[PDB]
Amino acid sequence: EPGLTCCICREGYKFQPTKVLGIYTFTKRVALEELENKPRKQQGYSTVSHFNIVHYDCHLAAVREEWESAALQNANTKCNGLLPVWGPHVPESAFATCLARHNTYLQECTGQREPTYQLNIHDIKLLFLRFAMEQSFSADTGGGGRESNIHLIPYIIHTVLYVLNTTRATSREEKNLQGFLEQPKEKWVESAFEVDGPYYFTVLALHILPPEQWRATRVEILRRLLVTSQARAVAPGGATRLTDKAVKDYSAYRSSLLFWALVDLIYNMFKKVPTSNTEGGWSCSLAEYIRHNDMPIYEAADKALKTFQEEFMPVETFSEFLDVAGLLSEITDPESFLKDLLNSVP
Ligand SMILES: [Zn+2]
Repeated sequence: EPGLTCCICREGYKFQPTKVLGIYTFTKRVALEELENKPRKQQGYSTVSHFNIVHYDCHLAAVREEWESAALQNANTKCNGLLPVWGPHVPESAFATCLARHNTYLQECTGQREPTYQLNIHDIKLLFLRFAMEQSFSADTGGGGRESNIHLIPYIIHTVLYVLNTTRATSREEKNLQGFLEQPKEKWVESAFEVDGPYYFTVLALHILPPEQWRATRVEILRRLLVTSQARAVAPGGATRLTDKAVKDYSAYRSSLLFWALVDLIYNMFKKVPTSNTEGGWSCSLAEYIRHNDMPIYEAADKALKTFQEEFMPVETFSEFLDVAGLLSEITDPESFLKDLLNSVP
């Protein structure tokens, strides 16, 4: 079996083309936005994974839901969910059933009302932020790292895309995203402390903008992340104006730039993905690509993590970031770009 295989029965799509495969996950309730300027922060959830894979049928048979039992097939690391993937010959009714099962798993471990695609987008955002903040992937589960969790990312994306496409919500979110991009500069500092802020809308863009539109938008996203980092560094308690517009130590911007880098690297994984199909645009064509390309995606994710770890993480200055990011032909002088951008904010 060249592709994803169930660790219980050792079979995948070659011998079981219609059996749903799933990824063991561990999810916990967290604040959506730690910088939210409110004593009661809006709650969501953050998922991690060791990227251990089982059939939904095989897991449910061994249960005879009991996650103490499942941990033994999960390399002795904690799990409380089973994120389904949608194989090319798996019937949609079987996938949808297992996705409903996973949403029940998510409710039971997060005290959530209902897992929405918006909360799943925040989940991806929080996962990206764990890469970018160099926070532990294994402290709660006992095992897992950047390697296992980079491989989870395409499959959480697919669950967002599946719901976006089945409920016909993409065009609405395209308008929401354009609304964010059209916010005047007098709004940027406030957006830095909102739940649905630049980090959220960047992850939303990955789900609905094709690679060329990301190319035409990524520098403006970079501006939004740089201003967001400035406001959060100088006024962690919240602000509406940028009182301190002076360039700070690179630590002020480091995590936001790693966040940008990870998004850019995932777009690079999907660089040649068809941009429309019979059913819709990017949100549809990317979902179809993910269903059919487990192994090419596995290869591209390892390469993306290699670039992230070997090139972006050692970056120490904004000029070095632009070099590694391949942005120097679009941003001539890093020093002037950052200084002028921050001074431009009210
Ligand atoms: Zn199996």
